[PDB]
Amino acid sequence: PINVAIFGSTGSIGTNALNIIRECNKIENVFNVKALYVNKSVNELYEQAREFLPEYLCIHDKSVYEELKELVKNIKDYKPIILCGDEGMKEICSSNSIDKIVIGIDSFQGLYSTMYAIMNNKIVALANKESIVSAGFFLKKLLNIHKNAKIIPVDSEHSAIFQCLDNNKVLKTKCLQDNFSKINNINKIFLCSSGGPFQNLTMDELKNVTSENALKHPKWKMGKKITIDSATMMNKGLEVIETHFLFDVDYNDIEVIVHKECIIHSCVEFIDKSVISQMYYPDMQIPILYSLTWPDRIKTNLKPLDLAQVSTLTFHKPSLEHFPCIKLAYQAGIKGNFYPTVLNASNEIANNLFLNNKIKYFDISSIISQVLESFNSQKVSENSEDLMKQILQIHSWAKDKATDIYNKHN
Amino acid sequence: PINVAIFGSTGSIGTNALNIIRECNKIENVFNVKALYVNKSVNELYEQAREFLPEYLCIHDKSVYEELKELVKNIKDYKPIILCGDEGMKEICSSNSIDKIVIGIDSFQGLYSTMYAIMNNKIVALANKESIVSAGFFLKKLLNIHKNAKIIPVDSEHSAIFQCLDNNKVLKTKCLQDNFSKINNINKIFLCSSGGPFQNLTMDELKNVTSENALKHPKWKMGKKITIDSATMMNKGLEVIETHFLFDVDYNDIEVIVHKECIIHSCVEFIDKSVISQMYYPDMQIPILYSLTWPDRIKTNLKPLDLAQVSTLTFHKPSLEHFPCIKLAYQAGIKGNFYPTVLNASNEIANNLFLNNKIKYFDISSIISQVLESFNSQKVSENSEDLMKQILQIHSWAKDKATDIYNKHN
Ligand SMILES: NC(=O)C1=CN([C@@H]2O[C@H](COP(=O)(O)OP(=O)(O)OC[C@H]3O[C@@H](n4cnc5c(N)ncnc54)[C@H](OP(=O)(O)O)[C@@H]3O)[C@@H](O)[C@H]2O)C=CC1
Ligand SMILES: NC(=O)C1=CN([C@@H]2O[C@H](COP(=O)(O)OP(=O)(O)OC[C@H]3O[C@@H](n4cnc5c(N)ncnc54)[C@H](OP(=O)(O)O)[C@@H]3O)[C@@H](O)[C@H]2O)C=CC1
Ligand SMILES: Cc1ccc([C@H](CCC(=O)N(C)O)P(=O)(O)O)cc1
Ligand SMILES: Cc1ccc([C@H](CCC(=O)N(C)O)P(=O)(O)O)cc1
Ligand SMILES: [Ca+2]
Ligand SMILES: [Ca+2]
Ligand SMILES: [Mg+2]
Ligand SMILES: [Mg+2]
Repeated sequence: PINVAIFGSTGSIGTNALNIIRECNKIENVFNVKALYVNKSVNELYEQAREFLPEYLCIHDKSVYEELKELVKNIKDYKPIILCGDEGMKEICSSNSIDKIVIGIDSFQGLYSTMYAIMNNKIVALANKESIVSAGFFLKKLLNIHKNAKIIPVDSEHSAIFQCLDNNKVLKTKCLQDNFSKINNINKIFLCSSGGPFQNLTMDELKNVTSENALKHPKWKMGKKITIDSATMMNKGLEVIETHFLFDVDYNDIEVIVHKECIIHSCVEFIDKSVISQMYYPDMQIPILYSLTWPDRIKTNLKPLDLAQVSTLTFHKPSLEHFPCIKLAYQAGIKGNFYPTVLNASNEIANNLFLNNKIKYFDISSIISQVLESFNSQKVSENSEDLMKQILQIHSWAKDKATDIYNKHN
Repeated sequence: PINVAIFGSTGSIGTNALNIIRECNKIENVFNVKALYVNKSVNELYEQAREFLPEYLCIHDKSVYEELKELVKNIKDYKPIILCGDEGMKEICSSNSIDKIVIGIDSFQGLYSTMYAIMNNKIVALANKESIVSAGFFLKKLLNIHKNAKIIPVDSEHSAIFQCLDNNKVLKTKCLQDNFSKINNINKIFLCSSGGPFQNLTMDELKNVTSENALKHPKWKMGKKITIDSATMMNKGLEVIETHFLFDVDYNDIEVIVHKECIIHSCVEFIDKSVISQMYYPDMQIPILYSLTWPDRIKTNLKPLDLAQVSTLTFHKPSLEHFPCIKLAYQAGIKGNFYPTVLNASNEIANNLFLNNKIKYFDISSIISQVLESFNSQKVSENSEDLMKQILQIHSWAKDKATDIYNKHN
């Protein structure tokens, strides 16, 4: 049996996680859901609680904590440990019953639980790319300290890459380690992208797109922040750095390819030039499940891929002029040091501003660019604790700086 | 230090084998070509001997044995063991300084060397699908005895599938072994096809197609026999059975897909519905190479795949009315027993008849079908000496039956 905790369970990733767990459990009793953890969504959390009956429930916010104890009372013969805040999260991460944790918390906030889960030697099914981007070499140092802890990528492209690998090679090393790509004989990564909703617009249309146009479409079924990031292709930008860190592939060996059918989720080119790819309908259940079953696979009753019915698959290069966030991400990755933290932090603010119609499309890249130009490289701390503090302060600094730049230009 | 013998060195597979070995050795001096074996192409073999200086040369047609011996004296610093016939082949198969044997010998004939290589516990990089189709159950039995013998598929769709598998599991089993697909979590196989030259033709056009049509318009440079089989899609029919035997996959779990671009060379659907595919330009060098380096990869200077330039990939289901050879293969496969041997044997005749302009395109399938319809199930010999003999008997019966069906009509 596999004991699983779901962090951010009422969000997009967490809901998908619960679905695929539920559907698989109907075939064989594979998973136990031992913990749920959300931020405010007490009601939605309670409904999941009703059905899954986890031993642990937790809400980050204290203000909604009382309400949650009361709702839960309604459920008969169920008496769960009801916790709150960072404290509850640490209690969960350190339970001896929980084996694997799904981190579906959004933004830089997700780093906090990702680190405690590693410190506690857990398998971490990590959806939250903001954490790898902003805290890559820290998480690297944390994995070397806690040798049994593992990060298994849930981000669809990174799961796709991971599936295409020989696990006998993978087991010799692990995600986020130095030399991962050499052990696995990886030569190059094709990073697939939907292209987002703005893929066909001219530069002059781009100047005037609003947040509503970015959120509009039914094909983009995720949280509001990653939706916006898909529209600017900053999401792919962030996934380029995530690839660098998860697999230790050089930036010049990562190629972004727009594939609007979203069947081929990414491809790995090996040193012999043979390329391997993972394909399925655009669905996050596959990558979630794999991270929980890896290095094995289990039966699902998901719709099989009908290749004849999909019929056509297209590939083209993205326009760097229409999507300059991409180039910014490459520049920040290549620069190294804390430039990825700076990139991610300033994006968080520039993203939110566009979402709230406070800035225009091309301002996003304008803002992120000026913050990266302002940053001064710091020597990287040797001890984990000071590196952690260093990242927090640099992330906080960049948000502050983006807020200055924004305010100076409006 | 990989010591490789090349059987069929002068044909299309054998040539591509030497090409990839040549280019790979310019990077890393891995490969020793220890032996070369051909039928009659002595000047072509002499030109190859000179380049690769093998410890053994073997010519099958003994009438040209003196010619070979006398061309070879023109080579400096060279003193090879020069052998001929079956006995020459047997000697090579038993030599300890030979680890891997590439079988690029066409037709049923290739089963002899395949069997002897297995009996000497070699790794057999097998291009000759005819031996798997005629003698699948026997090869299986044989590999169960010579436990260190391995068959690694060289056929590109099968190498593709082989590559898509997770080697952490492949190493725990081997091709042609019970439970291969259970162990590897294989749900189904998408077996890809170029579709041949006749893929757009109506039925009335198909009636009239000739061998000149099939040979000028081919999708890859190959031997005449597979070229013709590609035109009728009997090749794919054969490959459906080769898949069944190599990978222990149920017939109703193998789906033929026409992919005219031939970038995707085949796809494996795993029990979770996730699909993994192998991709490269149309080439045989990689499938060959991988058969020779598995479980490892090595560097090549092959041109890397450029998905963006490729731009479009298409798929569709083949039509069984236009390509009845496919349907006959499933039927032979599903019936089991010696039906696949009959299918292969009668195809060898019909293919050749059409090649030589004696019969029409629908006569190929029509002749094969009658011979299949005529064959009567036999009890399967439980020992290897005998099963081999039984296979030879039926094979030559089916060949003679096909020829009789032709003679009684033209
Ligand atoms: N959604 C997708 O298809 C994909 C998502 N990702 C990544 O996965 C992550 C999650 O994205 P997504 O699911 O879209 O986002 P959502 O906004 O839909 O979900 C975020 C979840 O995190 C919870 N949460 C936020 N802060 C905290 C906290 N402080 N403590 C505990 N829980 C918290 C939210 O709780 P509450 O409901 O109470 O507010 C919610 O359940 C992102 O980092 C994203 O980049 C990556 C690839 C695909
Ligand atoms: N070519 C391709 O891309 C593919 C080929 N295959 C398979 O590979 C096999 C070979 O095909 P291909 O190379 O196209 O065929 P070719 O006709 O080009 O070559 C056959 C080779 O085998 C040699 N040969 C034939 N009979 C004997 C024998 N009695 N003893 C020793 N050598 C012999 C020939 O020698 P000689 O030159 O002296 O006549 C020749 O070198 C076939 O079974 C085919 O199905 C499978 C997938 C792809
Ligand atoms: C259909 C679909 C799949 C993937 C995405 C990507 C965004 C979401 C994501 O990162 N996933 C699913 O991993 P994008 O960055 O390629 O636009 C969008 C839409
Ligand atoms: C480009 C190309 C790929 C595959 C083929 C097949 C025939 C040869 C073959 O089996 N190969 C290359 O594995 P087909 O049966 O699909 O037509 C021809 C041309
Ligand atoms: Ca593999
Ligand atoms: Ca009968
Ligand atoms: Mg993604
Ligand atoms: Mg083939």
